Amino acid sequence: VPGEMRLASIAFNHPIQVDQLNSSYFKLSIPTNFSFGVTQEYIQTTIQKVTVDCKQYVCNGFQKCEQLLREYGQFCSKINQALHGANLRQDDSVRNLFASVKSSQSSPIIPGFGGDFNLTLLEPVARSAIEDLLFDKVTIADPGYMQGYDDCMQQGPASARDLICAQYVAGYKVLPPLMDVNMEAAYTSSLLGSIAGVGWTAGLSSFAAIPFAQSIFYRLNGVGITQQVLSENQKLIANKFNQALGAMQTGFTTTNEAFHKVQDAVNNNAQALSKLASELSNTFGAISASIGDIIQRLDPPEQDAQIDRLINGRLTTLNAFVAQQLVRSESAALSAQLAKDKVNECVKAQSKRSGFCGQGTHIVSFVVNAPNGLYFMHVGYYPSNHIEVVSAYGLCDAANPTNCIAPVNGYFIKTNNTRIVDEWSYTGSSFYAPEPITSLNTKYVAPQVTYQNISTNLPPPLL
Amino acid sequence: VPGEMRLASIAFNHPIQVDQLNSSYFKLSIPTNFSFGVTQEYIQTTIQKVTVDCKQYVCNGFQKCEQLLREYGQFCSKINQALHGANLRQDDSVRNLFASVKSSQSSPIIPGFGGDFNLTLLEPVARSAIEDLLFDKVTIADPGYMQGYDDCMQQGPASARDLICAQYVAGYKVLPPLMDVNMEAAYTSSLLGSIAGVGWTAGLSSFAAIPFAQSIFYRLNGVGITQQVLSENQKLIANKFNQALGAMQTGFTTTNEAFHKVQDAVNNNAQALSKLASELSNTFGAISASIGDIIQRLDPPEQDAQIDRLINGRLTTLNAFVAQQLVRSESAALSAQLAKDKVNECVKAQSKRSGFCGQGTHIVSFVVNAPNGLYFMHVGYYPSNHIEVVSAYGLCDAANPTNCIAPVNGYFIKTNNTRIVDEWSYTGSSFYAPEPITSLNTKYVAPQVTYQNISTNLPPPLL
Amino acid sequence: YYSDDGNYYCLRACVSVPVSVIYDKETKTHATLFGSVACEHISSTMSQYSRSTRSMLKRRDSTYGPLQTPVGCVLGLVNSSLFVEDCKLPLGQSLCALP
Amino acid sequence: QLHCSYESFDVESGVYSVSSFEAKPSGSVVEQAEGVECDFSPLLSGTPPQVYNFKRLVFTNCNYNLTKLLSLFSVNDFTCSQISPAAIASNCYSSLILDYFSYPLSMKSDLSVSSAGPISQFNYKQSFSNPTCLILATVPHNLTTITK
Repeated sequence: VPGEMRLASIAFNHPIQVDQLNSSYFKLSIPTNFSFGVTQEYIQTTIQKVTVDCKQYVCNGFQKCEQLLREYGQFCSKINQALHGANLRQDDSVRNLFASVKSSQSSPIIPGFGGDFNLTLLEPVARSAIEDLLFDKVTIADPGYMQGYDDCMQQGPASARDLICAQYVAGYKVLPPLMDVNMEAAYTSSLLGSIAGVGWTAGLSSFAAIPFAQSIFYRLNGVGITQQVLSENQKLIANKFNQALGAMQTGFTTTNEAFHKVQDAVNNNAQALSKLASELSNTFGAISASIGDIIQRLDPPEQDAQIDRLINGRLTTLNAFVAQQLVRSESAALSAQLAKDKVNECVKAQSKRSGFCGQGTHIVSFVVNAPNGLYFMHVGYYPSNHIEVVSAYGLCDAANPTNCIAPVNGYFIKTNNTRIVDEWSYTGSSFYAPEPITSLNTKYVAPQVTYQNISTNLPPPLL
Repeated sequence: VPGEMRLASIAFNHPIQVDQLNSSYFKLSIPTNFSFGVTQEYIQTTIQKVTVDCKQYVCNGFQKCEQLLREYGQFCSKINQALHGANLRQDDSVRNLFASVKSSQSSPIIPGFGGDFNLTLLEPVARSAIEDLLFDKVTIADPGYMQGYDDCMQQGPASARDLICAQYVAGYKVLPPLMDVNMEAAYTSSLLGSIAGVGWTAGLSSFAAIPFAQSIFYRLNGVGITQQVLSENQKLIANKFNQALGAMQTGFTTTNEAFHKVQDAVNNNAQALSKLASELSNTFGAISASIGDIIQRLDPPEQDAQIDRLINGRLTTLNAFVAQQLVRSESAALSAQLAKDKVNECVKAQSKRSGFCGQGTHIVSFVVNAPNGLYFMHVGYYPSNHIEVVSAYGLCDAANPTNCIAPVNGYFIKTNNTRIVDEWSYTGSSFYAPEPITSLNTKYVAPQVTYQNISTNLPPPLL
Repeated sequence: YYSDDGNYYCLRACVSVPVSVIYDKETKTHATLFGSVACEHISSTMSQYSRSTRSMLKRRDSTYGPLQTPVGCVLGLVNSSLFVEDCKLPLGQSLCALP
Repeated sequence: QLHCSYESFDVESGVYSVSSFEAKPSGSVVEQAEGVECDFSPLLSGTPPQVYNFKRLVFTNCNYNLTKLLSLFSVNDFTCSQISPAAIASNCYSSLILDYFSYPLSMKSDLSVSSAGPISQFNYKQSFSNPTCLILATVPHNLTTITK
């Protein structure tokens, strides 16, 4: 038998402390290792689109209802109009999203795309295997459209339990999406074709058309990793990257919150439909929930008292239902705008902003189709094994105080490396990588009191 | 006694006009003085978390209600599940927010931190005294938990009026916040230690660990103020900064809109609770709002009809209440996302955006704990005493027509200073201060017809 | 109320004790929280009461006293004084509930 | 209860709200006006009337304890018609009426609503439309305000 639950304090992790230091030099924290890793997100863009027959939800054409309902017929017209407008908004957002998805040009994609990187996200030419993994783990009821109506009907298995057959009892209609999954697959491959890349100016006109690995090297110089380190570690980079890629097969668990969100989008759509279905059996104080039953058993002067109790309650649930749909539709529109923003930032460009994208600086991100939305994933850089080193604000010529320099995208640190005869060395800012100070890594700056007075040799300036 | 009210026109502040000019030269408007100043913002991030007993709100366990309520028992489950999901979202937003708040490394906090700057936000090692000024200004009823129930219970003053202990009568429960306030303070202590580096590339992994004053000068060179000006005025700059900081002691007033927003958040939570409480006395046409009264006044066949009427109205107010809480919880989640972005932009780094923060470019901003949210403040730069000066698109040799140049982070101006023998001078974009034109302040550019044709002496290029 | 014995007395009506439970589905076990009530008013059985039994708690808690926490008194929680980043059953505050 | 609320034999993990303890009732406390007191003090002084001259006191809306009243005399006859003598003391009524007179114990054989004696014939009678009683008793040596 299991042990009793245990009371515990919530742990608080502490940041590595780095002492502030006075004078002309200071401690600097630098990582000595890193790993690739990934994060994921699901952004819903749509609500399932439905309509409701306003005659059938109340009654089945029984004629007492047919005449009594005429007094309330304008409410049905309001209901239908509101639902119709909600569905138009859903289709508007789809077209607007796709207008930013399209590119004037893209690379063709063949197997072996991305070079030594595995790229298992590539289509099995087909929807990508990753999209299919998501679809298989999702618990959603089998789809309508074809065969639709004949999957309700006795010409099919007796074990179907789909709300889609209940669509033809309740008067519901589920509208097809505008987007078409085949056209959608073409759009996601088109996005993959815009990769390599984000660099080389804005990229909003020209198309670089270069290999993926080269664009990665470009991005890593963009975060201060020296070019020399990148050339030494090229296979290491591919190995760590593909280790993170392989971790995606463990990404479909209930502990993955993005995955959980996908499942609840489905649950919410199914839940709304089930609520209206359950209300068909709900008496409103009427003798029975069946209209034909109360007609058969009652004298007509009292018969329609019972019918009106039923009619009023059916209308009331429809009013609540429409209001619920309008709210959800508006939140979906805002959510869709966020997805569009990430496509035009997190995907189409490298970013220095933090915030958006996974939290590990930023390097390329990808997006795939998910039901009712987009599923994003982000490659990121995670620092490790931080050390403290001595560093200086800048260096100057002691023979001439106006000759002052400071590092570009990096730092000047006291050397601890036996290859370098010079007392100081340049390093990258994202990784520990000491190197000789050269004119390529520095810039001239105005003089300042904290800059070191160097009495011997500098190659930048030579004098 | 007071006189008559005065009708008045709304004043319209006219922008300072600056003349457009013909040909190759133009007027430039630049400030000759400045002041630090501050703005502040409040972003709510949470909703008070509550639950309600679905039997106790309706009845006191009287036996007829025990029997009659059973018909509606499934409504209670729908109510509780909805509240339960709402409270889970509140906890999710807190955990996500804190994940972005934490840093891999930080400076230790010491007394005397920040040098000549006052930094009155420092902890009394603690929560900052400024946070406690806010808590004293807040009018919220005292919290439960410990001692909780024994301060609700008759062993206490007979004069207590708190709605917080009335929850126990009604069966309301106020859930505790997800995180202990001391841990929340610890998160903001790490933010104070995350300052410096601010720049030095994106700053994503390296930590400069330098004095606060130095990071300020770095930010001031980020808007083009020359280092020469900064070195001359260093004490003055800290003094102006400290006066702007000192104004925060008068900032806790009803004319401060951010302060007002905090007060409203306090009474939005109070409003929700008081609304349900007022409904406890609301008869729905029942002979009395009390069940025990109708038990004593009515024969049980009569009594039960009144009980059902009473129950139905009580359930309806609970349904309306849940819907309102769902709306509020959603807005809180969206607001939390906004706060997260400011933490990952405006707090962690200087920003060039304009827009967010006070309208005076941007320089460092701070955040402190507030009820139901985060309270931000922004240091900003305000220009003053603007003058117009003669300026030009660039200056380059007539003797070397293929060799031109243009100013960096500043503009060429006709000189008005007696120490400069050269007819032209360079000044920074953020502050008027002429200086000799040097290669550090220029870049080589393609020639243009609007550049002045210089027939005499430029050091950049000398030839 | 002013009594006709000449003494003012006053009335606080009465209060109820809020309750919540911790459910660990993976081990299929549970523990409980009595809200802010404190263990001065807590006993091994209940004389009030919200439900006909307390026995499911008693399956392990027949051998243990009530424990005070910063929110309030609980049953079966065990003070392990462990430090853990996320219990997935947090009680709010710095409190946590390890599986 | 949680299983029922989630209509499932397998509820997801987490902390859940459950119904509160009702607390508990105690002994009742009631306040209402007291001491109204059904008059009965005239019986304790002066000389009581001869049985034909009997004196009557009518009481309505008031509080009484006849068993306390009767402890002021030794009772040598406690009888009633259509009510037990014990029940009339404990029963509430719209009115309570008492007649009193001096009466020797030697005449007790003649005091009944049904008696053949001259007392029932000419001195005192009680209606059969209401429960009635007859009491014979004698005065204690400590009721010195009573005279004969």
